[PDB]
Amino acid sequence: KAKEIRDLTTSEIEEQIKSSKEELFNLRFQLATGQLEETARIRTVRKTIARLKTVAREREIEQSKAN
RNA sequence: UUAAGUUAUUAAGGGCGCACGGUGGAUGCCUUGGCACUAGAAGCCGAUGAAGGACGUUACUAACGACGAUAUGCUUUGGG
Repeated sequence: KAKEIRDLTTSEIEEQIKSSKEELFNLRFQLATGQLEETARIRTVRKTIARLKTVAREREIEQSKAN
């Protein structure tokens, strides 16, 4: 997904982080009430959030060198 | 039959020999860990926050290892 992410503009990435965090919140609420049954999604969403943050930090590092 | 005489039999328990069990962890065989050295690098980090820690992180989580709210891991260049 790292190559797909690099196509997004910097404002799309923020919106995507904001949606993945909400999606992860809902899964943790479902797990606690005992009705989830698909526990493999929690790790997937966490890894996507980590990738988005990595690509976002890359651009901010890179532009400061050019500036 | 009566006298006189001699010598037998018991094992409550014990002793010795033998057979068969239990307890215990010596002996033999073994090695995951150690000990003494040789050759070649190197030796000491820190206010750009150290050495050493505390708390946390896995779907289910007590301890040790790994990691730090990007947490039982993220990106990239090579190998396979």
